[PDB]
Amino acid sequence: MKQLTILGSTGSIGCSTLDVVRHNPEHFRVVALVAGKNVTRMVEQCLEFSPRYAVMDDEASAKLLKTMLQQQGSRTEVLSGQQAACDMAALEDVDQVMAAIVGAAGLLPTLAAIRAGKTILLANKESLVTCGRLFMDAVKQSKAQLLPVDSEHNAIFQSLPQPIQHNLGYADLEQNGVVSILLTGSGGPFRETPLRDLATMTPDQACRKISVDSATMMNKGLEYIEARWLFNASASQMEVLIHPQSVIHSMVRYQDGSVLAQLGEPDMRTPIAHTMAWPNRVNSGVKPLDFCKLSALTFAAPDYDRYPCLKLAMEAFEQGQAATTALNAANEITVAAFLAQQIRFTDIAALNLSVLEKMDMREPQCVDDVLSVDANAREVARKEVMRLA
Amino acid sequence: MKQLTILGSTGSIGCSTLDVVRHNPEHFRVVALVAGKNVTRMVEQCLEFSPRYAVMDDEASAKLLKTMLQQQGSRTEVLSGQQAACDMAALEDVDQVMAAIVGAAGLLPTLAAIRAGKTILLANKESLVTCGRLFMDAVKQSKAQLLPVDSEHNAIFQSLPQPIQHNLGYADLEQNGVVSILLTGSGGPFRETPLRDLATMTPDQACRKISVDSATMMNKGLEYIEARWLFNASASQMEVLIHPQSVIHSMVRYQDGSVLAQLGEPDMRTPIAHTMAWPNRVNSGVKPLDFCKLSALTFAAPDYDRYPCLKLAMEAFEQGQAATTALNAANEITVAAFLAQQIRFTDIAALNLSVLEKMDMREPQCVDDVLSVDANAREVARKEVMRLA
Ligand SMILES: [Mn+2]
Ligand SMILES: [Mn+2]
Repeated sequence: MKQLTILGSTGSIGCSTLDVVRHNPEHFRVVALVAGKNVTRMVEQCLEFSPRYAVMDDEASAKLLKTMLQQQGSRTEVLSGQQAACDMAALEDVDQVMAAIVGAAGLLPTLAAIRAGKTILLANKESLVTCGRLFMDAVKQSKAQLLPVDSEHNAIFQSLPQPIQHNLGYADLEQNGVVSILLTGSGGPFRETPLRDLATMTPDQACRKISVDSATMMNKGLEYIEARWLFNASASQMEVLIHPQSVIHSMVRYQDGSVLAQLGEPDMRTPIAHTMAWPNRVNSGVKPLDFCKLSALTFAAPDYDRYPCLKLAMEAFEQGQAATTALNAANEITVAAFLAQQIRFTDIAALNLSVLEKMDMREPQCVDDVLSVDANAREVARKEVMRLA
Repeated sequence: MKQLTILGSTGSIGCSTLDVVRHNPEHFRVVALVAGKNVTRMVEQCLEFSPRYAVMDDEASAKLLKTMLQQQGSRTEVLSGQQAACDMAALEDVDQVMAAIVGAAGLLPTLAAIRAGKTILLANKESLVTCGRLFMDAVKQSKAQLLPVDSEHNAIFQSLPQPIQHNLGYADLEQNGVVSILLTGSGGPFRETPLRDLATMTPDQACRKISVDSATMMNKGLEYIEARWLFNASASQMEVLIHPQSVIHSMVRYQDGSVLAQLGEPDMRTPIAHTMAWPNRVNSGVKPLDFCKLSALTFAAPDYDRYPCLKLAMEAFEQGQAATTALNAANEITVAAFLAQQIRFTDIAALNLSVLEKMDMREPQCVDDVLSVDANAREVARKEVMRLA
């Protein structure tokens, strides 16, 4: 009987996790739920799974949740604040922790789950994109089990040998027969748009932030960053492949020539159910892949002239966690700028390149150093967007 | 330092296994070589890998090999006969055994390796196609590690969970989260020939015996049989899929929706090296799969009106090892008949159905009962071919 804490339960990934707890009530039990300010959705979840705790961002949303829960007569105890979230991640009798809180908001709660040697269902990029160095040593020390929930990394994790699966981050690839890790991605919506035509792309031609990040492949680039930390891979042990149909979620290359892959439906309940049930399985409620109703599967090399954000993220990794924390930062600014129509689609990659260029800095050293480089690059971007409007 | 005995060393699978030992002389050592009557190739191998023993079919071939090896001054001790082979498979200090002898000739030497609790790199169909029940029980008792070497089964083995990998044949699929096993096959050369047109197919239109079994998919059917025994799967836990490109060698479906597959080049040195290095890896010398230079990947259900030998084999499994031993038997006769031009391509399927129909019998119970059913069906088939010429 696995007992868990879900960080960011009202979100997309949260509801899917609860849908897995819902279908396998025999193996899992929610002990604590942590959400943002969505009091409304939280009441429903607290009333169905009835955790011991519920945490909200502020006391305004907390007092209101206490009230609405009070009505329904729910024993669930309401708290709030980031510290309440960190306490929930470190709860004594809690086994797994869905680190689904995204942004800088999720760094300390995830980190506290880690330091407490919990089984971490890593469901956020900020963790390894900004504090990769810091987070991976924290895991080594507490021997906490990281299990990536994101489609691609989960795929790569299922396709890796068991000794690498139990010592995640601190396992040698080459030593275990792994030649490299094949990180795959759709290539985005403008995969086939002639280069000289990308400048004239609009927010409607890319239907939000995740959709633009897919079109520029900043998303893949950010996943190159995490994969490296997560799988202790070098730049030569990484491959980025364009697989438009996305049935294969990612693969792993071996010494003897074999290539192991994970395939399935886009449904997130699969990778989530995998990490939750690990080293076993449960039903997520996801549809069996119907290999008859599929599009032909194709692959191709990524053209860096078409995806500069990918090359930038790869070079940025080499430059240090200071550079990758700024890449993530500048990109949220620029993507949003392009989305509001202040800059051309092609300016996202070009302004990201600028922010990184027009910015010297020193490697972080704690969640705070990272938070500072973020707000710093956000400022160099917020200002660079203006030099264009 | 793994030490092995290769049964059928001069054959195709034998040379590749020796090529794997040749590139990884640090992990492997040949202790004994067993070949048919190809004295010529054996001398070369005995001279390169200098085993402690070399065995040949007859004394004629053996006295000749003692002479030629005598010339080159090889300390390799030459023996002969089947008993010698069984003794080579059971050698005390031998760790792995490449059961590469095919036909009835390889049933006892493989069985001897098993009874001795050795790690068996299974490289022959007869083993599980005829004596599935007997062999798997022998494994249970001896606790011998079966490692399939054939492309498809190896693929399915690499895609199964570790607890099923270490208890091969006596593991519960469903208990470990396995929904089913996806056995894939090209679909053969006449995959696209309109049905009413298959009767007029010629031996030159299917370029030998393996090529015809591919065209009729009696090969895939035979692989359905072995798979069931090898992975302890029920018919509902089996799926046969036409994958024309054959990059994916086979897959395994899981409870959460995940599908794990093994891809690579058609080279046999890959599965051979996987089983040899297991649970680790080694270089086989095989080319890394170039996902850029591939053909789009497609899949489809098999049409039983197009491949009756597949349905027959699936039905024959239900009918007992007496029926599968007869199917394998009768098909060697019909394929060869078709190959000599005594019958039409479509007659292989029909005469295989007949031999099985016009033949009642009782389940085997030892290697001999099987040899008997084999010889019995060969006679019902050898005679059925005549009723057409
Ligand atoms: Mn992803
Ligand atoms: Mn095969």
